Amino acid sequence: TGRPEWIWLALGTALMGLGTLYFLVKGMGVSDPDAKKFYAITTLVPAIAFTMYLSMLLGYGLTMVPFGGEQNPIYWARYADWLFTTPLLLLDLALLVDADQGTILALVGADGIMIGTGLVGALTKVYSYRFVWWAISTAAMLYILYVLFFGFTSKAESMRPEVASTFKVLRNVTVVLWSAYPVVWLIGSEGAGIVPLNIETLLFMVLDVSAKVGFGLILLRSRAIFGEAE
Ligand SMILES: CCCCCCCC/C=C\CCCCCCCC(=O)OC[C@H](O)CO
Repeated sequence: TGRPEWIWLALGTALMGLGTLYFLVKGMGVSDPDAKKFYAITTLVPAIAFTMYLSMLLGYGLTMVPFGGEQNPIYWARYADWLFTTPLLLLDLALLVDADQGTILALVGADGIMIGTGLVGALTKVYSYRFVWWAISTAAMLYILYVLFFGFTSKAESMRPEVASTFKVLRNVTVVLWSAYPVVWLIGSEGAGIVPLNIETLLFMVLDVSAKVGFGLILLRSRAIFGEAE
């Protein structure tokens, strides 16, 4: 409670934990193999985020990085979370549209580059270089968003209508929410430092819960997750 952002870390921990438990109960008894994949991916996402939020709440996922002549508090646990949860969210989208394996690898690999370069930027001690890493990570994000809109055209013709509808909604949610992350980083404690860490932490909490639990609720309530069966 010594760090003002503790309240948002505590709320994030609670919301990710509750979301995990809700998806775990909702997925009980699901037998359809396709739906099992979506429940597994989508429950694993807030479960991982729960552990990383808790690690930030308890102080383990925080480190001090010297730059700008200050000791800057950097929550590195965010990147350990996103390293696994962001490819999993992309996998949800890719499986919906029955993406080619090559497209899945392009997405997951670009996503690993996005998170890894974000982590390097977050830990870099030379201030100006932090924004070089931010730019590379943003380029990887833009590549991901490009694929989400322009890499699935060969699947549109054979796509079930409920699949197309649910994918379109989830893709829109993804572009809007994922785009905000580089802005928050750029203006917050990692970047230019014009928004204080407590407000940056609130912003990431709202984004994370929306991108994980909100996304998850939209997906797991849809009939698109079930194979077409009589
Ligand atoms: C000037 C420096 C230029 C280099 C900057 C690179 C650093 C990372 C930036 C963006 C990630 C690019 C992601 C690379 C993944 C591309 C995979 C691919 O090409 O997939 C095509 C295939 O058809 C499947 O759809």
